[PDB]
Amino acid sequence: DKKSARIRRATRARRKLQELGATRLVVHRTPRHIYAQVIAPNGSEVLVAASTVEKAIAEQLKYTGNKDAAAAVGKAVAERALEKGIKDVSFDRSGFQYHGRVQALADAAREAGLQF
Amino acid sequence: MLQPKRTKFRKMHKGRNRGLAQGTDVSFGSFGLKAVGRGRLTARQIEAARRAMTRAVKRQGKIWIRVFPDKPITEKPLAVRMGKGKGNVEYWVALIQPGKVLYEMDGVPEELAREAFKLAAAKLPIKTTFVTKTVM
Amino acid sequence: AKLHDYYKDEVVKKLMTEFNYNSVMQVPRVEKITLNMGVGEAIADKKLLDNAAADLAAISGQKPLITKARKSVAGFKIRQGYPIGCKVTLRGERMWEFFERLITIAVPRIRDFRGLSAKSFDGRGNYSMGVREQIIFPEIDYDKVDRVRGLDITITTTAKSDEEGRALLAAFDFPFR
Amino acid sequence: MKKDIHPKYEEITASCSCGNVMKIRSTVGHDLNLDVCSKCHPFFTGKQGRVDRFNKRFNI
Amino acid sequence: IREKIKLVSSAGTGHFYTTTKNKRTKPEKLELKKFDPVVRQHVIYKEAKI
Amino acid sequence: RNGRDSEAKRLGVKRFGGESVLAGSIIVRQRGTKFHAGANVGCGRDHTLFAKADGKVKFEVKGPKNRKFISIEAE
RNA sequence: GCGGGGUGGAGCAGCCUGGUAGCUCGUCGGGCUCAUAACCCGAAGGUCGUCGGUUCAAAUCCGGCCCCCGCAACCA
RNA sequence: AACCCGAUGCAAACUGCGAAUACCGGAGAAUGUUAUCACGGGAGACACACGGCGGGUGCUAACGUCCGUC
RNA sequence: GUAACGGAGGAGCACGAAGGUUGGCUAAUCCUGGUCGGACAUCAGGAGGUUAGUGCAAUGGCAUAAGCCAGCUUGACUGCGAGCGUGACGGCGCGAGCAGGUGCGAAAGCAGGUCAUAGUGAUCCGGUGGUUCUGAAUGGAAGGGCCAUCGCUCAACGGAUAA
RNA sequence: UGCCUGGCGGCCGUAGCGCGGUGGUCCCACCUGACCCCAUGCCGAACUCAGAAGUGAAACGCCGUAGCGCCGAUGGUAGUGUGGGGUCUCCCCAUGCGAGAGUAGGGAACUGCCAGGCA
Ligand SMILES: [K+]
Ligand SMILES: [K+]
Ligand SMILES: [Mg+2]
Ligand SMILES: [Mg+2]
Ligand SMILES: [Mg+2]
Ligand SMILES: [Mg+2]
Ligand SMILES: [Mg+2]
Ligand SMILES: [Mg+2]
Ligand SMILES: [Mg+2]
Ligand SMILES: [Mg+2]
Ligand SMILES: [Mg+2]
Ligand SMILES: [Mg+2]
Ligand SMILES: [Mg+2]
Ligand SMILES: [Mg+2]
Ligand SMILES: [Mg+2]
Ligand SMILES: [Mg+2]
Ligand SMILES: [Mg+2]
Ligand SMILES: [Mg+2]
Ligand SMILES: [Mg+2]
Ligand SMILES: [Mg+2]
Ligand SMILES: [Mg+2]
Ligand SMILES: [Mg+2]
Ligand SMILES: [Mg+2]
Ligand SMILES: [Zn+2]
Repeated sequence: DKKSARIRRATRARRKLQELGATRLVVHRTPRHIYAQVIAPNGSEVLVAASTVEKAIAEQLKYTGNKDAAAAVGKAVAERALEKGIKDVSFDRSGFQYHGRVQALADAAREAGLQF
Repeated sequence: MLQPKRTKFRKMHKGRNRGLAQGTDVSFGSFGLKAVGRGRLTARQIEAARRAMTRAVKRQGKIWIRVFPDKPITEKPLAVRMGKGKGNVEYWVALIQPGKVLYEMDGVPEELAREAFKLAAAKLPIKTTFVTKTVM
Repeated sequence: AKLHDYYKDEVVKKLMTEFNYNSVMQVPRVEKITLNMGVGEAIADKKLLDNAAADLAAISGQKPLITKARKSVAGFKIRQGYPIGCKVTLRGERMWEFFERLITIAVPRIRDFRGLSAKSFDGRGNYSMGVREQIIFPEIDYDKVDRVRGLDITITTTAKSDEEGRALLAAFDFPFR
Repeated sequence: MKKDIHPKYEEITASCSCGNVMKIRSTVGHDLNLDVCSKCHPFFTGKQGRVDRFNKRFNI
Repeated sequence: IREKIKLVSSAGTGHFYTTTKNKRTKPEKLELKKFDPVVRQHVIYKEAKI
Repeated sequence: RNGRDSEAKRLGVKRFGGESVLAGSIIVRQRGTKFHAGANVGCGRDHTLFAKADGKVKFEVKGPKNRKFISIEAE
């Protein structure tokens, strides 16, 4: 079970962030799509979200499951966060390696102005 | 003479023997011999009683022993003073509480069972009573 | 390649009909082939394990992974972490090429070949066989062979049962007595 | 596959007595001549008492 | 079996740390970058006799 | 052959539920994490749980394993 | 009570410091002799008191259980 | 006869359960010659005994012995 | 917290990685198939679920693993320390956080040795290195102080004497 | 507003298993390739990337189903604080507290935020 393995991999960092009380930028990656959510320290409320499943992001992208799409989502989530005034967040790779698409999303979010 | 084949520990605290027994019902046979008194049953006593009832039934029917002597009893040799460590294990006992079914019998008539249990009871240090299986 | 092409072109159709599979995904697939050599003599001489590895490399076309004792065993006079075997895992193109080479060339070259047992399935549709001599593989050179080394070949399949496993191998015309 | 750790593996021509020719990747490098193959091997092809003996030898 | 050794600052302050070493198993001299409080910098410290 | 024992280590709960504590105060001494650190509680090298903020001690059972956690509710 | 033992048929090693049973004699086969002994050549024979425990592994280390030695077993 | 399954017991150094009490903390009332705490002057004492309750040891022997608590 | 010549076992170390961090990983045992290969080696699959593991006793812990593997490393840092635990005392222990400087990580972070609890010895005397201290008329020096560190199976282990 | 799916939580078995059925528009999964980025103590298995021909087979989700796990009274029983009593190695009485097991029974979770598809 790849998912269960990934969740195990994600748990240590997620528990740490919860203990720190940090606002968390959670990323989910699938072969076809990438998702970014900014979740409140409680972990039960999503402040802002952006994904390749959203039409506005999807329409401008050739493919939703590549690094270019990842960068688009990173920029989108960050811009929405900045309007909300979040500014400072902690990146939750959610058991995925900090590399490739996940890394492209993060770099875009940093470029956009989210601090992490 | 019943004895544990092995034990985690050689010696055991004296302890106490309060409370009523578990296993108060005839569970394997038609008839049983139940303890009405509290006490210790030594392995030798259990064997003596077993031999008496077995001979009375003349190797007919089946006998269950519901008690097992798993408690080691130590004694100090004669002319030893107090102290210098706990004594050596001399024999094994089962702790008996009132209500404990000691033995059970099946495949014999009730009158024969009553006679056999009377012979066995004469070997035991505790007062006993004849019991029969019940529906509930 | 060729056997992979054959699998898709012919084997799938034959198996689909035979088992009345609802989906193509139901049809058994050859997941991987693992070649293992158990070099017990390695404990005496390290070079023997190296030579065995070189033989496995030549047959596989792939650098072998050295295996080491999971636990110490007095009987075999082995301590945990001591290298006592080598293995190669073949997947995809390399697997299909090896599978072809084995059936087409190596298996015929087996001495006194009378077919392979069809009872060598593990109960889960996976087939294991042993090669007594590395000579059968053309890559190995008889003249340069220092010692006769055997190997054990396992074919891991997605087949749920042995019947599906034997059918899959039969479709490729794997020799069976 | 990792680079520089594996044996050289190239397509080679394998020829048999039956005349079957197969081009396969191998570490052998040189072209191979084979005595037997799956096509011509007896098992694959399928090419693979006393009372009778008595009567034949001692027919009267 | 383990013997006490000094780790002496390369800064020439004369500041030293002390630790133990298994000399038979590990003959090679221990060298570590450690804080030298005299210079207030991390510098190389090298093993010496206690 | 017997006759030996070690000194008692004075482990156990030092501050019970509802007790007001200053930051730094030891709440429980233990071997291993019989109790786990919750909010505003730290875990020392010997698994001592101590207050990281002033407040009231709170014992709670939480998570899939139903583990006991000690937290400090800020005053 | 405290120590030391128990290993081819006999007497002794090996234990300490686990893996890796020796020596002398005796026994057996062949030889020398008229024959026996002596002598010469070749060979076999303890899985280590008896269980358990530890160990990947026990003659070896630990703990009984048995046996056999030594010392102690006292002061009113 | 392993294992496994059904039925039956046993445990100071067993626990997939679990009290009463005790203890720690908080609040409130009444009662109590502050009964509390700190600091300073002066000590004595550090052979305890029996009885009840919970135990180790001993033979659930001792006007025995060793702890806990009254 | 708690005694007995009560019941049972251990320690007088080890480790420059077996420490730090980042990334990853998950056990025992059994069954089936498989060259040599056997009760037991390595390989494949299944069951099982920690019945494994933890440098070393036992107990409590441990999957977010504290277990296992790899990369880079020296936080096995120096000065301090709110607050607290445990002691008749000498002492011993836990500790956020602050300053300086550092390692790992993209980052959040984590790191003041090791899953925790044994692995130890006061004072005196003396040794070694350092030092904005002292320096018996004065300048030095000697000697002393201060800081770092070394020498006791002082094991009858709060150590009567060097004997 | 409902239905369906994904992500993050609460909660931590009345929530987990087993067994049977069911789903691919989207989503998800498997999947298709790999010169790449990146990876294998060997292996594109995994990790990773570039994709979308195929299939819901597996996985996963959903629905149904007590073979189980799990939950679980009432009453009684055991124990026990205080006071009292006896035939005192153990009990009894008054009063207060009151299990464990077992029984009847329950039970195939519930729920918040955000996003997407559909009606
Ligand atoms: K008393
Ligand atoms: K002394
Ligand atoms: Mg004592
Ligand atoms: Mg203790
Ligand atoms: Mg004590
Ligand atoms: Mg108990
Ligand atoms: Mg109160
Ligand atoms: Mg005194
Ligand atoms: Mg006194
Ligand atoms: Mg007293
Ligand atoms: Mg008493
Ligand atoms: Mg008495
Ligand atoms: Mg007295
Ligand atoms: Mg006292
Ligand atoms: Mg006392
Ligand atoms: Mg202070
Ligand atoms: Mg002097
Ligand atoms: Mg002067
Ligand atoms: Mg002068
Ligand atoms: Mg000086
Ligand atoms: Mg003393
Ligand atoms: Mg009730
Ligand atoms: Mg109940
Ligand atoms: Zn041919």
